Amino acid sequence: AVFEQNKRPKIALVGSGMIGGTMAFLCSLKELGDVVLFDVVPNMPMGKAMDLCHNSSVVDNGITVYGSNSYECLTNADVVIITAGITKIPGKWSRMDLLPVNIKIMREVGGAIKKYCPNAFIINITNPLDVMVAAVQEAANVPKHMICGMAGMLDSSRLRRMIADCLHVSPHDVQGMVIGVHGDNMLPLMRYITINGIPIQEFINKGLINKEDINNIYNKTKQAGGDIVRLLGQGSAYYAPGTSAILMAESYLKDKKRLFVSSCYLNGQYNVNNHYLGVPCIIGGKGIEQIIELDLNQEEKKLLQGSIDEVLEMQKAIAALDAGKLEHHHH
Amino acid sequence: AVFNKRPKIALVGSGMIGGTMAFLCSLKELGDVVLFDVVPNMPMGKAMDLCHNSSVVDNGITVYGSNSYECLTNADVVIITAGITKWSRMDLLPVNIKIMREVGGAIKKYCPNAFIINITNPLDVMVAAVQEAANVPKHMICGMAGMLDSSRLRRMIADCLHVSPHDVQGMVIGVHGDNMLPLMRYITINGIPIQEFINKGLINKEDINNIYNKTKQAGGDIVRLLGQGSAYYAPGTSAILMAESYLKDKKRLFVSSCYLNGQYNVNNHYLGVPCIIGGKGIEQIIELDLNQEEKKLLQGSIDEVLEMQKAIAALDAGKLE
Ligand SMILES: NC(=O)C1=CN([C@@H]2O[C@H](COP(=O)(O)OP(=O)(O)OC[C@H]3O[C@@H](n4cnc5c(N)ncnc54)[C@H](O)[C@@H]3O)[C@@H](O)[C@H]2O)C=CC1
Ligand SMILES: OC[C@H]1O[C@H](O)[C@H](O)[C@@H](O)[C@@H]1O
Ligand SMILES: OC[C@H]1O[C@H](O)[C@H](O)[C@@H](O)[C@@H]1O
Repeated sequence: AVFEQNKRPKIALVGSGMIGGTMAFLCSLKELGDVVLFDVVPNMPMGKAMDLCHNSSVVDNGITVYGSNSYECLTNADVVIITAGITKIPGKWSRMDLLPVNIKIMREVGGAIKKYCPNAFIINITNPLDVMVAAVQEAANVPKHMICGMAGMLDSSRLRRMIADCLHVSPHDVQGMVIGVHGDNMLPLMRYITINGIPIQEFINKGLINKEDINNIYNKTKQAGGDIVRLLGQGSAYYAPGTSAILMAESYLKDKKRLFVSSCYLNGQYNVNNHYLGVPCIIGGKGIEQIIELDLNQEEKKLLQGSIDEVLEMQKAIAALDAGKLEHHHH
Repeated sequence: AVFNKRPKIALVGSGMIGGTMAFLCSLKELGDVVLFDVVPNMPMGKAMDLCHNSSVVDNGITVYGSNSYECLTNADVVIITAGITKWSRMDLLPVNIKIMREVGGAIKKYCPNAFIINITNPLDVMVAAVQEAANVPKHMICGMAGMLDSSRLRRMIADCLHVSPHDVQGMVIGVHGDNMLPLMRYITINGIPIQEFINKGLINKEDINNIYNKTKQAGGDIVRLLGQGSAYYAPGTSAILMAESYLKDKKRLFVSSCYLNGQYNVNNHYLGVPCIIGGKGIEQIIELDLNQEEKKLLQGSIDEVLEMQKAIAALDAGKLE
């Protein structure tokens, strides 16, 4: 137990790499709560925590960030945000080349949650997002409404930024959603884009944006993650992903009831049967408080089935792995 | 050029500290940002991520990435983190001075009215190189280190006394290095001298001496724990708060490396000293009434500045050219 007892929320970051550090920085700056940076790399999270305790002093608050290499640091966590995983193959892009490895990490993490903080609200980030969140849930056995995956907020923010830059309006007033799988089949819902509730079609008809811009933004949204990977040279995005996850955690901690496209457990909704998918939901002090079911048209249902199939395809790969079908002995 | 009403902040160097400061500009809505670096592509990747971040937090702050010094055009503030870094590696200083003079030349050409903050050590050497090539007023350029060191001192006193860091005043002056001087006599708790807390038994002199040493050892402690790299969160935020004080004419007091013309018995060199940063740059340099022991300790930093200037001149004059 690292969290010294006090009034503040206790935020446990399982994974202290690029995104974990970003999120700890945000907690310090926002005075959101005390933080533990947990990692398997020895001492590295203690170095970042020390830097971030200094940062709190820079901005005149006493938020404490702890570093830990022990799962027992999860004791009394109110929120757990997971970025744990192996993210590069030794010797040398897809959100799936390391699934066999990271599925096992997700199950150690889930078991740690079950043991040390079974009542926490859990946000997963580790890719492939929609099946990794399920792996955590099964190992942790937390209620379905107390766990989700961060992806839609990030994908939606990229759609919204591009519309905003095109129209010269604040992103504050661009409503936009990307649903489905956090992957190649992600579905930017171009029909549901609004400018302060005004359908984007009205702006199309006025000549403020044209159908070519719309089509390019649809494509660029799906490509944004890979575009960032290519430019960075090493690793993937971490600023916008960390802030997206932290806003979701803040909505839970302060009962804001804000709406986030998040990977949620569905049984019935969206033609999804007992697995996760990026859909609009409401996050408040009771966890996932509402799942909103859009009135998608036939074309959109067709596109969304591409996302659902991508998730199902991944479930079967995981079934095969767990069943031992993909390996054999020397003999 | 890459840059309206918003302030424009140029970040020369797009490593972790540079990205941290760009992130702060997005979160605080402080101004539009350009991440400059000599590496291709990487600053554009970070800028793309940060443009998405602005939208995550519902604002339109724009971060650009560039490999051309022309991106400094119309910058209101320039924060420099460029340079090559690692016994003694003074052999790297000539190339870093070359880099600094390239930046200063770009400043002279593209944003001569900017307020300039340098983070790359040794600050007296590197700040001067920029200033001389840029030909900017001495009150419009400084180095960041004192704010970082002081924030570390303040944090440790705060943790010991169980009071908010908001209410711990503390300063670390001199040269950022093994001769930095935490002024333990000037520590106050909302203006109350720390000695009153010593006499009352709330903190003892063993605690004080330990904190004096830990403040000097903090940067290396972090390096040792990280394995890779060094601190960048508190350093980045320290620099941005100095830039914000200039941009909003806040007149906040920071220990910064300022050009001295006789204060602290220093002439024509930069040293970490308390100063006031406002809309006119370095508006005031505060001269502390240091006692005898403190001036003696401060002399270690002053000797370090002067010894380093001599060594640099020796290396340059030894070049076959
Ligand atoms: N929309 C989304 O969901 C997005 C997801 N991501 C994903 O987030 C994940 C993390 O990204 P980064 O932070 O950049 O990677 P990173 O490699 O910087 O950090 C991952 C950390 O997890 C640690 N780790 C490994 N096993 C662990 C365990 N059992 N417990 C705790 N920590 C453990 C590693 O030591 C490493 O420090 C990746 O899978 C990445 O693909 C990235 C961007 C967006
Ligand atoms: O991007 C071009 C088109 O692609 C998809 O089919 C979307 O449903 C449509 O709204 C979009 O305009
Ligand atoms: O500033 C003078 C300092 O000298 C030494 O470091 C002592 O440990 C410290 O207590 C004293 O204040």
